[PDB]
This record gives sequence, structure tokens and C-alpha cells, in this order.
Amino acid sequence: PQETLNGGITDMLTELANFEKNVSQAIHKYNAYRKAASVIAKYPHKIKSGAEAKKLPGVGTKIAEKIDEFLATGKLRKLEKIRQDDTSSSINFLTRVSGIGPSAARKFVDEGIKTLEDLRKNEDKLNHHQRIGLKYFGDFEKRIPREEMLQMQDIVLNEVKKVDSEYIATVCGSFRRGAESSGDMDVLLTHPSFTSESQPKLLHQVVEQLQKVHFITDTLSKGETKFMGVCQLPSKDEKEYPHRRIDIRLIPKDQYYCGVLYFTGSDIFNKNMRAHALEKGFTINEYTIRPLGVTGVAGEPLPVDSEKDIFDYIQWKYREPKDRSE
DNA sequence: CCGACATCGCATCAGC
DNA sequence: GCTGATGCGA
DNA sequence: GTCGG
Ligand SMILES: Cc1cn([C@H]2C[C@H](O)[C@@H](COP(=O)(O)NP(=O)(O)OP(=O)(O)O)O2)c(=O)[nH]c1=O
Ligand SMILES: [Mg+2]
Ligand SMILES: [Mg+2]
Ligand code: NA
Ligand code: NA
Repeated sequence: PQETLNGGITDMLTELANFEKNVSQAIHKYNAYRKAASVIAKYPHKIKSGAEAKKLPGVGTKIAEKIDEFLATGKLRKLEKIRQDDTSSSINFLTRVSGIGPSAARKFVDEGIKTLEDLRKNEDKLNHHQRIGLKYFGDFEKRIPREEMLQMQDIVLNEVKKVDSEYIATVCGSFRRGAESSGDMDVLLTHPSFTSESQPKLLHQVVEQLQKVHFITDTLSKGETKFMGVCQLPSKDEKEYPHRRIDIRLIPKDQYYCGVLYFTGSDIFNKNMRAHALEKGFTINEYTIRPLGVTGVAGEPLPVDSEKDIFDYIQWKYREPKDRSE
């Protein structure tokens, strides 16, 4: 349904969600508000009262009261107030820097560091991740057109095969769902020699090669199985491209398709597919699918050699990635 | 009344 | 030195 | 904040 229908309400709830996570440090209120915003966004009617909204799962007494005030006044007294509040609004904003969470944002503001300009004057007080997040603040909030994603995929697949032709690399996330644009790039990686019981260099080799051809420009974090970094397409006369976020995960061969499924998403799709994993005694994480015991204890991971099989367990017929927005 | 609310890899801190 | 706890992003 | 044991 159109955003115009209840966009005022869902915007209100989303904003309330952010202040709970970032300022109050209340992650479960954050999720509570997001759940309510999500169920209202789908509601195919213009809400006329808080009582009407309360019928929806996730909308309770308090949010009903808030909707009634919003409907009556076009605003929320509490939200207007915290908006004007220099301390809280500065804390909330600083968390938009990748690496600065609710705790670090609080500490910065506590000592008078409230803006991007303040952060730029105080590099000594930032860790490696936070410096990169600051350096590319604007770029990291930009979206990536599918055309650039395809160009980015071309490079990753080419360099990965160049290192070792037995590698298998899959770009997942919103890209795999065929989305017209993405927020970042999620790469899943595997190799015939790495399974449930087996170098740390398997991931390193790839990262290093992508650095060699000057695709990967910065590193946020890098372990034996998980890389988080920054990349950039080569210049065109044309201006240069924005720097983008890219993750690369090395996953055991015998867990690849659970991984591919999990990190393809969507969030809301996985949340739904997991809920019905329960439906008839299955549990699914990013590694395995397991049967639940007679009293709810998961047993042995089952064999999986395709996304298909994971569907052949909870008894749901295959959904193409393009249909997994929900 | 009151506990659950998703989970995991990596960087960094708290402390022995 | 080290192990364990916490912050963080996805 | 919501839900339910
Ligand atoms: C944010 C998030 C994502 N995921 C999973 C589902 C996502 O589909 C997948 C990748 O995360 P993402 O890159 O933030 N989401 P996306 O790739 O579908 O969409 P976008 O274009 O990156 O915004 O990882 C979680 O399991 N827990 C999370 O908190
Ligand atoms: Mg993504
Ligand atoms: Mg991502
Ligand atoms: Na309700
Ligand atoms: Na942040």
C-alpha cells in the first residue's frame, strides 16, 4: 500500500525506535517500535483511531495512545521535545557513523564532541573502524545502482577465480534478490578444501588480490572467516565512483547453501522462514538446518547440497530469490 | 507480575 | 602474557 | 513496548 496512507504514523514510530536504540539504549523497545511500524505499513486502510491500530499484532496500549495524539494534533509532544534536545539529538546523529554505536556516541557527546566536525578534530579518540566510517560518512549512506553492483560482481568473480579456480563465490543480499539498488555487497566464499573439519589464508588470499587490483581500498575488520571493508570501481573523464561497503565470508563447503540462504535474506523473509522452521520441528541458522527433538532440543545437522533441500525439509516449495522480500 | 525478545565474527576493553 | 566481557554491525 | 506464561 501507498506510504501516504499511514506514513505519518510509521515515520513517527521509526523515529521513536531510533531514539530507543541510540539514546535510551533499549534495544527491545527499538524492535517493538519497528515491529509496529512494519505491521502498520502493510495495513491497507487509512487508520482513523488508535483503537483500530491496536487490533494489529505488535500494536499495544501505549502505541495506540500515541496514534491518537498524532491523529488529533499532527504531532507527538515527547518526540517534538527530544528532537529539540541538543544532547539526545546529537547522540542519535553520531550513531550514523559506522563504528559509533549508542555507547560511543554517548561518551563523545558527554565530552562535548557532537558533530562530524568535532569528530574530525578528534581523530585520536576514534578507533580504526570509526575513522573509516567518518571518512566515508556520505558515501556509506548512498545506495548502489544495480548496474554498478554488476560491475562490482564482475571484478570479484574474476579475481577470485584468478587466485584459485576451485573457489566458489556468490554475491547474496538484496543484489541476489534482483533489487534495483543495494546498500552494500555481501560475498559468500567457499573452497573444496574447507569444510566442517579441516588455511586461514583462504580468505586472506582473496582479500589481498582484490587489494592488488585496487578494488578494495580499506579494511574495517578481518579475521579468518569474515572480512569487512571498503571498495571502489575504477574511474571512467568521468568523476570517480563512491566508496562502497563490502563483506566477504569464508564458509565451510557443507554449510554453503544454508549460508547462501541466510545471507540472501530478506531479514523479514528469514524471520518468517525461521518462524515456520518451528512449524514442524525444525530450526535454521546460517550454518545448518536441524530437527527439533520431542522436547525441543535440536539434533544433528541434516545434509544440504542446495537451497532446494532446505525447502524440502520444512515442506515449502522453492521460492526464487526475487520473491524473498517477505 | 514479570521474563523473553535472534545471533554471530571481530576489535577492543576489563582484569587476573 | 593471557581469558573473558562488552560494543558493534549485519 | 508488546506479548504471554
Ligand atoms: C541487518 C541484518 C541482516 N541479516 C541478514 C539478512 C539480510 O538479507 C542479509 C544481509 O544483510 P544486509 O546487507 O543489511 N541486507 P540486504 O543485502 O538484504 O539489503 P541492502 O541492499 O544491503 O540494504 O543478512 C541478519 O541476519 N541480521 C541483521 O540484523
Ligand atoms: Mg546488503
Ligand atoms: Mg550487508
Ligand atoms: Na495488538
Ligand atoms: Na554507528
